[PDB]
Amino acid sequence: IFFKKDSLWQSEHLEAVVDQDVQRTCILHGPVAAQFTKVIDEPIKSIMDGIHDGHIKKLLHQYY
Amino acid sequence: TYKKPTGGIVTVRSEMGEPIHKIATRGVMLWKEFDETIFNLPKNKLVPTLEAKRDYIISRLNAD
Repeated sequence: IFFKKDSLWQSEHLEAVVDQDVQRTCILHGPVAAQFTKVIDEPIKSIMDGIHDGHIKKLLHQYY
Repeated sequence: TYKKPTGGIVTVRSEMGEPIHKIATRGVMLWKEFDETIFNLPKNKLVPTLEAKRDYIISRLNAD
């Protein structure tokens, strides 16, 4: 329990971990989805509209 | 990911035994090591293992 309990928040507050060391923390991340995570601080809008603009542009090309 | 870190992510056991994909950081590698060595052990044989490895466990916890 002492080891495992409440091991989520720390990734989002290094100032409350020892040495502000990321490498101590747990960061939850999909093995498959880690292939597409490349651009740091890309505005949520940019990413979510980027995907939607992809899907429209291809769909329009293929069925209209 | 179940056996070894695969593309930098690894599977570790939760508190209830549910798997979780996290980044293979030193903290999560220790977490996996203690899932394979300590936490898996039957309740009776837990306590003798904790004194047996006390100095090892502490040096890891304070490091990683």
